[PDB]
Amino acid sequence: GNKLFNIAQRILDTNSVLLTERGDHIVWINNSWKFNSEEPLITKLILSIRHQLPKEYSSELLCPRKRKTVEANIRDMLVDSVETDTYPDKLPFKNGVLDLVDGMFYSGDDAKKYTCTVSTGFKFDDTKFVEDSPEMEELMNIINDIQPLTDENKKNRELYEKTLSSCLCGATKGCLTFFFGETATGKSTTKRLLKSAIGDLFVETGQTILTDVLDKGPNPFIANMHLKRSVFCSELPDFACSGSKKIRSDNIKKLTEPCVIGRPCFSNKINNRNHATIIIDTNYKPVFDRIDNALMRRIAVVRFRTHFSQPSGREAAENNDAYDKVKLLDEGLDGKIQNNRYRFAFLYLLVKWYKKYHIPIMKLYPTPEEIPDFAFYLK
Amino acid sequence: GNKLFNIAQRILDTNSVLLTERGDHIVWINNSWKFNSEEPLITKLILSIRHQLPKEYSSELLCPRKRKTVEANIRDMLVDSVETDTYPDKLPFKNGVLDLVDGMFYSGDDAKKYTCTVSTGFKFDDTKFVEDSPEMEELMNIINDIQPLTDENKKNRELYEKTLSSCLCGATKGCLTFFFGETATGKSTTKRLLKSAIGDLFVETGQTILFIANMHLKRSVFCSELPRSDNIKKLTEPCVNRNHATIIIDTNYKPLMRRIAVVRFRTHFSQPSGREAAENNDAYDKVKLLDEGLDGKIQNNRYRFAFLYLLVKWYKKYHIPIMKLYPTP
Amino acid sequence: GNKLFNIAQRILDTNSVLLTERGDHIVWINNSWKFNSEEPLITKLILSIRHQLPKEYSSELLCPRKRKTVEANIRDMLVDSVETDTYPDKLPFKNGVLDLVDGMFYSGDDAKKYTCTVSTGFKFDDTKFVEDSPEMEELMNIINDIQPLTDENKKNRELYEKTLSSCLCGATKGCLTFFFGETATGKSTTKRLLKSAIGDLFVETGQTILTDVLDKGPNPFIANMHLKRSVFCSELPDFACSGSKKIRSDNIKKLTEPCVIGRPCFSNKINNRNHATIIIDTNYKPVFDRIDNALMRRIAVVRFRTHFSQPSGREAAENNDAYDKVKLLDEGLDGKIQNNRYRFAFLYLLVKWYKKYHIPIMKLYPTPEEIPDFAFYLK
Amino acid sequence: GNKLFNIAQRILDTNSVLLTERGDHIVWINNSWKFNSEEPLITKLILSIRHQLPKEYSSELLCPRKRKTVEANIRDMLVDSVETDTYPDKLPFKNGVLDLVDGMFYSGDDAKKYTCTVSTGFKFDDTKFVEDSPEMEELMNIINDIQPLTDENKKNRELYEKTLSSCLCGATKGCLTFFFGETATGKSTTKRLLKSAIGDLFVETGQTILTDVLDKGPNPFIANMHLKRSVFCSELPDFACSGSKKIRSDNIKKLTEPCVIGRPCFSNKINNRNHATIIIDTNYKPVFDRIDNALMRRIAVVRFRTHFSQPSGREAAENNDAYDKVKLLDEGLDGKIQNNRYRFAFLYLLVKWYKKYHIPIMKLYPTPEEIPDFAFYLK
Amino acid sequence: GNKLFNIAQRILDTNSVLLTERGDHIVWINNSWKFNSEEPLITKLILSIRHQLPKEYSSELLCPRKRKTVEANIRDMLVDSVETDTYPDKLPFKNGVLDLVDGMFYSGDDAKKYTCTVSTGFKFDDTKFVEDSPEMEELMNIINDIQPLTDENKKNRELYEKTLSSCLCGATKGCLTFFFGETATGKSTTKRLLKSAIGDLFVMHLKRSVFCDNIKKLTEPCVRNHATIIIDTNDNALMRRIAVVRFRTYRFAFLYLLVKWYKKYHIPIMKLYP
Ligand SMILES: Nc1ncnc2c1ncn2[C@@H]1O[C@H](COP(=O)(O)OP(=O)(O)OP(=O)(O)O)[C@@H](O)[C@H]1O
Ligand SMILES: Nc1ncnc2c1ncn2[C@@H]1O[C@H](COP(=O)(O)OP(=O)(O)OP(=O)(O)O)[C@@H](O)[C@H]1O
Ligand SMILES: Nc1ncnc2c1ncn2[C@@H]1O[C@H](COP(=O)(O)OP(=O)(O)OP(=O)(O)O)[C@@H](O)[C@H]1O
Ligand SMILES: Nc1ncnc2c1ncn2[C@@H]1O[C@H](COP(=O)(O)OP(=O)(O)OP(=O)(O)O)[C@@H](O)[C@H]1O
Ligand SMILES: Nc1ncnc2c1ncn2[C@@H]1O[C@H](COP(=O)(O)OP(=O)(O)O)[C@@H](O)[C@H]1O
Ligand SMILES: [Mg+2]
Ligand SMILES: [Mg+2]
Ligand SMILES: [Mg+2]
Ligand SMILES: [Mg+2]
Repeated sequence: GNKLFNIAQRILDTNSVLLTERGDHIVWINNSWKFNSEEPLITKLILSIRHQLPKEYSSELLCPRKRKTVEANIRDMLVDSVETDTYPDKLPFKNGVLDLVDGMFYSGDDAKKYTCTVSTGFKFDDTKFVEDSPEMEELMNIINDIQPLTDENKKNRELYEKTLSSCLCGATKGCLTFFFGETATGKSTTKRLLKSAIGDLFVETGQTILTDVLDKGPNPFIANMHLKRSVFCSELPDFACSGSKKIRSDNIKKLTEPCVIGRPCFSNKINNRNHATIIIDTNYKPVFDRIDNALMRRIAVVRFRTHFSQPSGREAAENNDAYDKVKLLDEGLDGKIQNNRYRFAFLYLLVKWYKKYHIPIMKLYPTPEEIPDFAFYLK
Repeated sequence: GNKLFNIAQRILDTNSVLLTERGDHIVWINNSWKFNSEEPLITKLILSIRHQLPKEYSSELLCPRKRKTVEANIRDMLVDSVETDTYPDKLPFKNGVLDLVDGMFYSGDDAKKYTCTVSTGFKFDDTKFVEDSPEMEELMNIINDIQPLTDENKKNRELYEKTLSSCLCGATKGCLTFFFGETATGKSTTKRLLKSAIGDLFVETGQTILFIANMHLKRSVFCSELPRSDNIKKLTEPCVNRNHATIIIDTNYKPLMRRIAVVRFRTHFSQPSGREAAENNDAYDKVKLLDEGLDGKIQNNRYRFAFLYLLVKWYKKYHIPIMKLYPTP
Repeated sequence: GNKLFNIAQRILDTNSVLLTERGDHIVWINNSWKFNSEEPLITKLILSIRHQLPKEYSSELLCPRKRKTVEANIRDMLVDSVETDTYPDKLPFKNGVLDLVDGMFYSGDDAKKYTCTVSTGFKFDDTKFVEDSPEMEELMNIINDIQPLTDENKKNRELYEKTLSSCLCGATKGCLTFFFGETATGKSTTKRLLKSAIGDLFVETGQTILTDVLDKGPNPFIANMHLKRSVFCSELPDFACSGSKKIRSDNIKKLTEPCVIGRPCFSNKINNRNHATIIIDTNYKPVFDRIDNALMRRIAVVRFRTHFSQPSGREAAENNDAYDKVKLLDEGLDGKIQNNRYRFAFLYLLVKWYKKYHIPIMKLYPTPEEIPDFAFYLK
Repeated sequence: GNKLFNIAQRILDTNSVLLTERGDHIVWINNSWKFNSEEPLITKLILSIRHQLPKEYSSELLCPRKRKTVEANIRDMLVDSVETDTYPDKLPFKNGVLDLVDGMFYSGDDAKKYTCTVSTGFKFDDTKFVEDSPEMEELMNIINDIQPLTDENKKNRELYEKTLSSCLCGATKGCLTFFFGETATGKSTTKRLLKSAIGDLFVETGQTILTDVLDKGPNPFIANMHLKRSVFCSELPDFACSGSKKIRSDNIKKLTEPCVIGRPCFSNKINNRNHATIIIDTNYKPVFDRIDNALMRRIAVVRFRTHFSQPSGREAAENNDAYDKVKLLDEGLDGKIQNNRYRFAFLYLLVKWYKKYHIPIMKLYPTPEEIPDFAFYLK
Repeated sequence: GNKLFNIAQRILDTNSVLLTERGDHIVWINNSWKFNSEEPLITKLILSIRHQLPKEYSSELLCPRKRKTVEANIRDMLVDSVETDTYPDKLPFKNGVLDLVDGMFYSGDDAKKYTCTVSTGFKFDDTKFVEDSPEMEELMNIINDIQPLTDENKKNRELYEKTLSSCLCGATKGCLTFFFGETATGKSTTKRLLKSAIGDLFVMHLKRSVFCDNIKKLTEPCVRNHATIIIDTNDNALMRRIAVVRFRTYRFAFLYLLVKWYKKYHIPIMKLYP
């Protein structure tokens, strides 16, 4: 009858192409559900699936004139929407999906059932997600240095591990984490390690969403933070000075609900999924316009204490009261972070921490017995 | 005469395509009227209706270059506009239409008569719209926990009843409902339950209104995070876009007098650690242990059809003769 | 079986075309990776590679109707992304790549391995990169006039050399360098020499990035400093006047991060790589909103002392305390800089300085004692 | 092998089409490098060069469909970018290039070497560029009435000559000139004479470039003054009033740098070559925010003294100290300026002045002693 | 020659498509001059006029690729613009034009002559514009209740009648009218009755009634301003533009009485006293 239509029928039989409720056409090639709303990746798939059809159905796909007709057919046989990103406890890599509860790796058809559109962005090398390795040893030493495992720093350490490991599951976190710490303490190093670990599922935005009207006009910062598991926020200046705007109370509640509102540029989708762990890398005590019970149950704070300095300024940091330990700075560490030498080691550590506090359920608990004004509000 | 034109005339004979006064062409496929003013959904229909024309008129529709000629023809015959969404006592699902006065579910050609261009977005599973089911029991318990049926809170429960059941009719209401209450009282829980129930007929906007292009033919609009009297009057009018939705405001403090209704939340949910800190507070009348796993089984839509049946029974209790909302000064 | 497809397969074999994570299709023509998001530069490569295939596959390549079919076929085979600009110690010219650790010049296939998308913009002439030449002698005299090799000007000269030579490596710099100095001193001369030396890998922006929230709406100034290796910021108004806004302290923290957030116009990429050395051509001592140890470890200051003047006002400059030496102005010097007379000589000087302080590892230290308020804050 | 490709190769052999670093395909037709970055002017070339190819390659180019194939090919052989507007002592007319150092006119191939993208906009009539003509006599009378050749008005006349003549050279001038003078004195007359003389290479902007932040958002006033050789700025209001903001000094400092920073509408290029002589048609004494040494060496001023008035108000002008000689208003003069009666006469006068002060090296010197506050800052 | 050219010539012969000075291509289908410079409606007319041409010229209009050719020919054949809404005393209904000088109703080609772009929004039922109707009795009673016909309220009711009748003709009014009155009096009811009466042409270009230096910027021919401006509230150059009526205490019938009121004081000319 029509060969260019039977080809589309066969391609639709394998369920490689799907249409989501957002209007996009997610496509499954190279063991990853991919989407991009300026280029029809479907015409890629037609070529990639070419070596799966009968011989006479494959020699006709080597022509862009006959590979946009089949795309036109396929685009008119996708009438029903399919919901995506349902399973929260999955980590999607550019070549499969890893199950967190048991630490096994899926590939091919086994990874297709869990429709995870957003991926980490890098392949999952099997012979690096190991327990014993020199990189793992030095990473563990570095993490011990950043957060010492002492008795009075045990609750803080466990909260640090909980917050870091929470940036792996796609559930809607109900709390925001503050990263208060003084100069040269380890906040940015932890951020870079996390970014090299989880990859594409990690975005850092500005402080506009923290304190501004996140409703007027286009705001791509909210638009990019859709299905992103980890969100970081720098730009936390002191609010004790004149002219500095306080952190808006309603923004915290707006960022903690399971479907945030925000329109990108040249579009009208104002619904964005909220899988993000929102971490606010600050340097001073933050303040809010008003304090109420609607905020003391949404703030979690972890304190970084150990400091890294050169020997010249070593003696100037020993007497500081906000400082609990002065370690030696490593000038070459930041070089071997962007080189991704501690990528899979940190991934293994994060998975081990995840299957230690979030196995039954996931929930981040607030802890306001760490903010002075919140302490005043708590009698 | 002309095959590609007889095909278009036959497709227009079935009345599967109609032109709305808003300038958008509505499409009838999979037992639901859909529209999208950014794509020629019409070219979808011309393929689906392929199994309704004779064999010689069907093999010619497997060709995208020949499925835009007939689409152009169809677009050039739709001159007379036809009104849409005129029945207010109907609820459209992705696979049919449910009547509210009777509770009977219409599907197929019977669903085509009511031109409902909007829909909830999910298929109406038949063996879930039942009265007795464990999910219904636990949902009913949750609703009682949020709003107990005490002698003092009977009028408040009745007003909450009317307001929630009002999120089913396609007419224009004339009153704005507030959700004043303290923290951990169930406002967001009620919003999420209603999202699981009614689905797509649901939008939440910012505080600027107190965006507008999205509140067209929707049946429920909300605005949370409340930290203009003329806007209340501008919203309760039947042309803002058809204002067929009810407006609910999720606030925490105390925020024309004949257009505002307020329903209060008294129950407080807390962990055992902070239980004692809420017993002595006057803002709550009862404190119950917080359910950590309840939020998880909402996005799963475990209590979707249970709340839908509750809403239908709830509607056929106050709005059967007419629909109207009375302000509480 | 298909000539238009075999041509694309052969082109893909040579790895002349690659796809970057930024959605860009970089192209290898004339010993340089070129890219233009507004022009399918691929069709240039598709033509220029025409003298590499068999004769039957070459005469078919002289047709624009069959040269967009090959680019259509190629655009559906680039499914994976390739990371670009990873090697930090390389300098890309429009006809090759120069290795900094040895001074060797690489071209052809040896230049293809280091994927350096951004290049200087000019060819590398071999018979100019020499130590003995009149241009080199007069440039050395010029530089010794700008920064004399005295004993009190020894540390400043070394810091000046380090800062100037750092604008060759693609690493990230965590230190901002100011160019404080009085009028007619030679800041703009150094800027122009640097621009003539490195070419495209050099931009100058406004002072908004220093004192403004670079998040609100589009900000092309942040958007253009992507993979640039040197960024100058002139227009430093005196902040002692009323209504002048002080330098935003957190912008300094942002500019030293490995990746910055800023959106361009008519696009939606908020991730900009930061290879830039930020130099602030100022005329007065800068002030900030707040001073903290998180700022004093990011700032280094060089001093320009020698003054250039006409003989009419020479006596009025001898008694000034802001100049340690008065030299005779050269009217024609500003002419033979835009003529690129001192281009390869300054490039040789920069390379010679680079293989003197940045060979083991690159790092720019701060000099907090050179600022009055900073000097107050240590004690 | 392919006629449509050999035609493009032959066209590229004559170097009639070039690719600029700004992304524009400059075209060489009618002895003028023309470009327009909204319509591909190349096609005009493809037709105009039609009478230079063999006959078999000529009658074919009469079809618009063919000329899109040749243009599509030519767009694909231009990889090497070219620099433009390098020679400063050349004046480009719509039909050639005039050499300023000899007063000799070039047209044709010898005019192609100096790649000058911007032209005056009118043909150069050879039989008007003469010493003796009635128009020359009346223009000389007009100019001697505007600036009399007295002994006390000799330096001012020379500075007026130098400032006017500097609007012919393509180098970057480093000084700002004012046209201070009272009412009905001859400032707009000089502006209109200059506009009729140099034509396109002359723009007039507002005071935004002088007293405003030319960095926030789009600002076309800085995008039009790219490669323009003269920029007039009238409407300098009295700053003695309330709310009137002073002239920004850093604006002056940026207006005299080789490339100025400013973005246009619907584009992203920020750098524009500053070949402009900046003249401010002021009416009152200007004041700035802060006064320093960096502002002394960028400010020059000429004073207009002769007053033109009707005989009715002639008596009221004799006793005024702001005027040194009262002439009679010529009502018909303004009419015979927009008719370009004194176009080539003033062009010859400007060239004669150019070969009197700018032959060895072109430089604009300041006059800081002609302003009261500046004189106060002077010692 | 060309069939596709003679078709365009015939279509322009009937004067169905016209070009306006605003850059629009008004088109004539369903007995209404409907225009929209966002949707090229012209193609529809090429099909609509399809059953008016010879069959040889009509059987080639069943092709979209040969109906953008006729549209192209027509589009570059309309060189001279036309002006619209030149007859103030007309009322455009979706099925014709109602003359206001006498009250006769027109439809079709004779309705095509009046180039009115903005219609009332509803069709004109022929067997409702009658004097005797129970709904007309009810509306008359409602009007009497709102504005009693007393002697002390005769000037007030006369000015009320004139102000209401002004919102029927398309000329340029030059007097603002006030509705100063207390709550629960019937001003909003009057507005609703007026909106049901005249429909689309009551809401600000080509509109005939508006509800609410400005008093001068709202009383000049071009802002075109065809609307009587009335504000629903609770220098010598200013007194000559303000008229006040005080409030103290059924669509086609309302149109009928409006027409009768109009043909009582504005038959020679229209002008509203302050
Ligand atoms: N375990 C470690 N051992 C040695 N050096 C370390 C270790 N962890 C981090 N460092 C180094 O110590 C320095 C700490 O800088 P870091 O970016 O963590 O500070 P910060 O808290 O972000 O500072 P700022 O307040 O200025 O933002 C870096 O150079 C980092 O590479
Ligand atoms: N019937 C119930 N029984 C037990 N727990 C419940 C019940 N209803 C709700 N909860 C729990 O109580 C929690 C309180 O959150 P809730 O949705 O009431 O917040 P909210 O009113 O929006 O808060 P805020 O005022 O701080 O913005 C819910 O998240 C849910 O887990
Ligand atoms: N070594 C040198 N020998 C002679 N002349 C020099 C030398 N170095 C610079 N000059 C000249 O001295 C002047 C220095 O001014 P320059 O243009 O470099 O700006 P600057 O000193 O930063 O000015 P300002 O601070 O006032 O903006 C220029 O005219 C330059 O040509
Ligand atoms: N040499 C001359 N002889 C006679 N009349 C002249 C001569 N030069 C100029 N004029 C005339 O004198 C008048 C002066 O007008 P002009 O444009 O010079 O004023 P202006 O300085 O721009 O004005 P203002 O400062 O009042 O705004 C004009 O009518 C001009 O034509
Ligand atoms: N004369 C009347 N006839 C019928 N209904 C009336 C009359 N006067 C007032 N009403 C009723 O009063 C209600 C409110 O009147 P309203 O329009 O608010 O008065 P006002 O114009 O002073 O605001 C209306 O719904 C209307 O039905
Ligand atoms: Mg940091
Ligand atoms: Mg809430
Ligand atoms: Mg300078
Ligand atoms: Mg003037």
